[PDB]
Amino acid sequence: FETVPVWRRQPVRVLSLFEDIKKELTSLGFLESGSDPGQLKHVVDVTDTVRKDVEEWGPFDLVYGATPPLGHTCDRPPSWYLFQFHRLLQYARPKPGSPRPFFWMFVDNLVLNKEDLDVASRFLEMEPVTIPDVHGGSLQNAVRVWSNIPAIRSRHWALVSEEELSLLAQNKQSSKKWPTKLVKNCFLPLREYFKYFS
Amino acid sequence: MFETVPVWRRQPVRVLSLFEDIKKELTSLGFLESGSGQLKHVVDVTDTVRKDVEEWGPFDLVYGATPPLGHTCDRPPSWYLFQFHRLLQYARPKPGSPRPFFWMFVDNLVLNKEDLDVASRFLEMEPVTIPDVHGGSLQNAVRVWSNIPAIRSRHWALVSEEELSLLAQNKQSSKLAAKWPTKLVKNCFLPLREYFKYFS
Amino acid sequence: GHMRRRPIRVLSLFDGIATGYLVLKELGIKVGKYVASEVCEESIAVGTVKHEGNIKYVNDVRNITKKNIEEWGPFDLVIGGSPCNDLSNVNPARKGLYEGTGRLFFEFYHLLNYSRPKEGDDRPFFWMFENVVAMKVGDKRDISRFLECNPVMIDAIKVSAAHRARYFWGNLPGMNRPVIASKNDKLELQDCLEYNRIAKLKKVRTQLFPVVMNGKEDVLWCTELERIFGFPVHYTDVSNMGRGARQKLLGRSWSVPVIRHLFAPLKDYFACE
Amino acid sequence: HMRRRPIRVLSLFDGIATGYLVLKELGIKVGKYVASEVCEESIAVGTVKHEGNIKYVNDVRNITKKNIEEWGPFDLVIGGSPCNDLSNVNPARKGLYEGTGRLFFEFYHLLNYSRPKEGDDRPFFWMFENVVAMKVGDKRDISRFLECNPVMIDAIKVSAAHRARYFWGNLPGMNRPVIASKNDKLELQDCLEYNRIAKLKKVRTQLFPVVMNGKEDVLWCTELERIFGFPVHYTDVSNMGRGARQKLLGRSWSVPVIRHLFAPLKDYFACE
Ligand SMILES: Nc1ncnc2c1ncn2[C@@H]1O[C@H](CSCC[C@H](N)C(=O)O)[C@@H](O)[C@H]1O
Ligand SMILES: Nc1ncnc2c1ncn2[C@@H]1O[C@H](CSCC[C@H](N)C(=O)O)[C@@H](O)[C@H]1O
Repeated sequence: FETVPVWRRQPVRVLSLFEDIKKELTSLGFLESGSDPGQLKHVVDVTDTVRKDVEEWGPFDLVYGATPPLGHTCDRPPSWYLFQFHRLLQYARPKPGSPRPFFWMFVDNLVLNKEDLDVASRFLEMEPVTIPDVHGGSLQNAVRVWSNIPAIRSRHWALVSEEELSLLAQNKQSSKKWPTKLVKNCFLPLREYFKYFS
Repeated sequence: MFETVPVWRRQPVRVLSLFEDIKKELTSLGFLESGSGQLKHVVDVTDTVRKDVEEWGPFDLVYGATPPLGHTCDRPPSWYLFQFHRLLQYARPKPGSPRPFFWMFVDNLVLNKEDLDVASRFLEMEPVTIPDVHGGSLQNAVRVWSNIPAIRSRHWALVSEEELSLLAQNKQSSKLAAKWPTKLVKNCFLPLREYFKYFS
Repeated sequence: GHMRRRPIRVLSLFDGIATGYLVLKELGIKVGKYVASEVCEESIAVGTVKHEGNIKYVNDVRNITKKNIEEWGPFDLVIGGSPCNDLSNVNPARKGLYEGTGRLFFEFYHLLNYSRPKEGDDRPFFWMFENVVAMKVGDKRDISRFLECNPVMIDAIKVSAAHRARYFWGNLPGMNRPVIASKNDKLELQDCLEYNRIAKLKKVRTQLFPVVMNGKEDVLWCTELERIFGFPVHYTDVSNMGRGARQKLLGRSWSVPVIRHLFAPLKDYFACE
Repeated sequence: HMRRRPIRVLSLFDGIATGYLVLKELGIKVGKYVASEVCEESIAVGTVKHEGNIKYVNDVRNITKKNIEEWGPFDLVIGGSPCNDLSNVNPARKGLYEGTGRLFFEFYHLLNYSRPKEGDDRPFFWMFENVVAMKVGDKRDISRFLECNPVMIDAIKVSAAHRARYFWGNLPGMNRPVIASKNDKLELQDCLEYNRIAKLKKVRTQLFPVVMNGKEDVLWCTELERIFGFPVHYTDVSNMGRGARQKLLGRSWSVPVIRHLFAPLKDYFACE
């Protein structure tokens, strides 16, 4: 893919599913505030979103999706988020005739259970990246990320067990916001491909 | 079934006696003659075939019996009955020349309940119970299948199967010699006097 | 002039899965009447279904009376294969010809004489009695003494893929003639197995896993066992029967091609289609 | 314009090979029939009744994007995922997203791999089947992922059983009216063995549907086979007992229904 010089880089067209990341993304300069009300589409209930809906709203250069937070009383089965995300992600892919930079990311806040993790990685053609929030040598929070954004795998922590996540998934939700700090900075490698706002 | 024809025309009875020998009891009643023989006695009929029976014959009386009660048998008690039924068929008159013909199979409480049903189907009659009663108690007993005319009148309905089975349970354990109680069956031949010679 | 050929009238004792009726209908012989004595209700299910009610079942052989034979008769063919679990060396606790199920032979011998024609009757009357070769010498002798004839031994190995040596007493036309196989007989065990299964050996006997498939052993299948005995495939797919029931009935049956050899001369004595 | 070629099939959750039986009895030449199935008794029925013309590949969750390129191309992709977690007959059913219900997304996933890419106008046919008795939100969600609405075909019109199923897909003429054939056994008594009498005229899914000798009885395997339009003794395979055979037939497609749906495929592929 040709890498443009900065002067007519374009603004990222974003489609954000379930969670909204508009303001996490303006925090990094990808969307200019007060800017057009179209740069970012957000939908929470995609139950009746069809292919032509996504074609109309788009095109998009980034498709983001995330499960609810850990302590959140989820009403839908955790896999619904992954299947619905995959479904719409296909609607927004570029046609093979018109190739263009296209990025996607799905984030799990320890909502998908173990059996859901393999189907996730099978559908998204990739093993997840574990980005923990560690404080004082103890595991406080973590997300799992599937994405084709260039650097995602280098934010992994192999030090974090699968049982360490499961027990944190047991204990912390029993007691009980979205840990977007863990995910915000993965988008930085996209800065080259689209306009930066100051 | 058959007619009575006069004494001047009555011929000696011809007897086939299987397994047990009733030569003495038949002489005692005047069907045989003292010191001769009209009785063929065979103890083993294993290799006896039809033409053996045809050659030895003809016969007017075929008799068979089980070993005495208490005597451990040389074979399964049903063998005496199947083998009796086999030879009986060999000795029968051909339907072209019917003549007075009689048979009799006797059990001294050797055949069990299964054997007994087998015997009664093959011999086409339920058996006649002839007991030796003394002092109002059961001393001995035999079961008789036969086509001699009077035989069903020697039956004692008073003798139960439990009473027969208990008599067998003790006469077996007794260590005495086993004696075949022929006295019980000898009187059954007396209706045959009207058909065959009497010897004085 | 001579006698017209009329439908054959059979009395089959210990009928099993109706092999005699199968062979007869397969030979094209017309069956006027086929009275089977058989107690095992699974066996009766096969004969009932496979032959659509043409068989008259009369329950225990030992309840058949002399009057029963004269009403149900006359019979032209009386056949029987008594049970063999008490006459064979395979069973060490066998009790022989005079006790157990061995003595069921005398019930065949008994009803044979009832069915036999009288002296003045020159009508065709044929019979056949079957049992196992592995039999005490004196039991073989006694059957022959009661049946007044000696037996011919016919091993199903000549016509099937099994070792099945059996004795056949009787007066069937041409029993002693040599057994010659037919075009369509399945001689080797490979001819009997389903797709992708290889036969360890060329003939079965009476390893314990005689077939290998995908490199791992396996027992025989009922559809294959049926081919080994010469039965039509799925002849014992009757009344939800499972593996064990079917190979029980097939294990105690006559070899179809052997009975065919014995019964084929009857085509000349009885009406056919 | 392209000459007729044998059809290349991918069957997920293939069961006892109904899709192959219907295609063969329709006279369509089958160049390739990759079946994905895990039940060993199931695999055995298909292996011998079709003489190893089926390529078995096991668990649908181990079929990879590159498996679908290597094995393919496929002209026809069919599937009928397990149902007892989507049926309102089941009180303990976990729905479309848990249990065996989420196996639908595997069919959806593999379909897209199988689908031709942009620039490829070659014919591509597919059909997915499931139970009518689902939660309406599951029916919606399946329609949304497959991007089409289902047809409702009940086997009662062509067999002797009540078997209402939804069929999603793009097969020619799925909506055309279902017409019974002379050879179809429409009433139960048409499926019974000798001396057996049908209590009712259609069987549903009475636990003793037949009376024989004035007494009740259950159905027989050979009788079930006819109710589902399968050849008699189709499941007399590998010493299977009563309980195994009736499980396979209970999960089955009613073959006359499939014959109805696959019948137009004769006009698109080489035929004997
Ligand atoms: N007491 C009895 N009366 C009638 N049949 C009996 C019987 N005891 C056993 N049988 C039957 O006689 C058969 C003996 S083995 C012979 C089976 C037969 N020749 C066939 O080809 O199938 C068994 O099937 C058994 O069920
Ligand atoms: N993970 C899996 N991979 C492949 N097949 C599976 C599977 N889980 C279940 N199955 C199979 O999917 C089937 C669903 S029932 C469908 C049967 C088939 N349509 C027919 O006509 O026979 C069951 O037979 C079951 O054995």
